[PDB]
Amino acid sequence: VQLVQSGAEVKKPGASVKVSCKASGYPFTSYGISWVRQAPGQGLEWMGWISTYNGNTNYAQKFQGRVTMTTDTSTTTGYMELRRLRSDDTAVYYCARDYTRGAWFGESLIGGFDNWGQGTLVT
Amino acid sequence: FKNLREFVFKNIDGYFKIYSKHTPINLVRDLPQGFSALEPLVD
Amino acid sequence: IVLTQSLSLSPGERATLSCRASQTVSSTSLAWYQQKPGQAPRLLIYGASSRATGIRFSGSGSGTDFTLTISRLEPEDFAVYYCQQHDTSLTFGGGTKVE
Amino acid sequence: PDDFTGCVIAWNSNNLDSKNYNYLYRKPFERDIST
Ligand SMILES: *[C@@H]1O[C@H](CO[C@@H]2O[C@@H](C)[C@@H](O)[C@@H](O)[C@@H]2O)[C@@H](O[C@@H]2O[C@H](CO)[C@@H](O[C@@H]3O[C@H](CO[C@H]4O[C@H](CO)[C@@H](O)[C@H](O)[C@@H]4O)[C@@H](O)[C@H](O[C@H]4O[C@H](CO)[C@@H](O)[C@H](O)[C@@H]4O)[C@@H]3O)[C@H](O)[C@H]2NC(C)=O)[C@H](O)[C@H]1NC(C)=O
Ligand SMILES: *[C@@H]1O[C@H](CO)[C@@H](O)[C@H](O)[C@H]1NC(C)=O
Repeated sequence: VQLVQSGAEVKKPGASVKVSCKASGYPFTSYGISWVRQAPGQGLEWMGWISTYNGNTNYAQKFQGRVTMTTDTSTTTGYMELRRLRSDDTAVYYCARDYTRGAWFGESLIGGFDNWGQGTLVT
Repeated sequence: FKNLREFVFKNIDGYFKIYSKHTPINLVRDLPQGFSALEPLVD
Repeated sequence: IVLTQSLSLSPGERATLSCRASQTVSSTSLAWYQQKPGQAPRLLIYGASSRATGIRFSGSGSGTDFTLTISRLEPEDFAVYYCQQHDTSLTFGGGTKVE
Repeated sequence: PDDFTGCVIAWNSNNLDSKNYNYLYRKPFERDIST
């Protein structure tokens, strides 16, 4: 199993960025995609979780109304669109396979984020 | 009446089984005399 | 819920890392991560104490007080460890650096 | 059911659920939750 993301980008405040993630080595439908942010010098922040099966998405309050997550099962990918970027959003955005929540039922699971991508840096 | 709709509702071992049939009619009294069988749609 | 984490030890020494929660946790929704400099975090412990596949590492705890221990530190353990709680939404602590 | 078809799988959860008094108890597959 391996997750791979897009390269770094630089944006001015008010701009939007689309951060892509692709994955392989497992059936896509059964695992969700977790987005985790890490600003330089900071710890990890959960942004949201999207079901690759039904499109249901949960978001951390800090990003509600700002981030839209989507999936495409035909290419084994997911995307995170961040609207109205601020200088406060300079961070590495990580894509991780997520087994802490059920892809089909939306319920909490006993697990964690096992396979992570390299992290996409957005300025 | 112009349309007849028939249903079967049974509750067995926790399952609610629904059968039905749709057919046009031309009768303003009651159910027309005739024969047809209903088919399962929802369980 | 908010997590607070709380290391200078030589290779070969036993390490104890800990995190406290502002509210109790289901325990089974506790996970620990290890992030090496320049790399993404990886899962070490899930279910409070269960070891993730491919992982001296052990977790334990209850209520609002949980730990992660390493029986003997290796040069490759000098990473930042994170405490994750995911029973009611998702949160991480600041992270603890081990040298 | 007496003519049940399926598989029953179970495991000990003493290190998962126990602390815990939040588990309550009193036709086939009838789920009566009236209190
Ligand atoms: C409930 O979750 C359990 C944990 O799930 C894992 O951890 C979570 C947090 C996520 O990261 C999740 O994605 C992980 O899978 C889950 O237990 C796991 O079950 C799988 C089987 O589906 C196990 O994979 C097999 O592992 C063995 C090797 O095991 C030994 O080494 C490991 C080293 O870490 C030790 O921990 C073990 O105790 C053993 O000593 C492999 O040999 C095996 O490969 C062979 O079989 C596969 C088919 O299954 C073939 O394709 C291969 O070619 C080989 O023939 C697998 O790789 C996994 O180790 C196990 N993990 C743990 C921690 O127990 C459990 O199954 C889930 N329950 C349900 C119902 O899904
Ligand atoms: C359904 O309710 C009736 C009372 O109206 C009761 O006599 C019957 O035993 C109940 N059936 C089941 C399966 O609980």
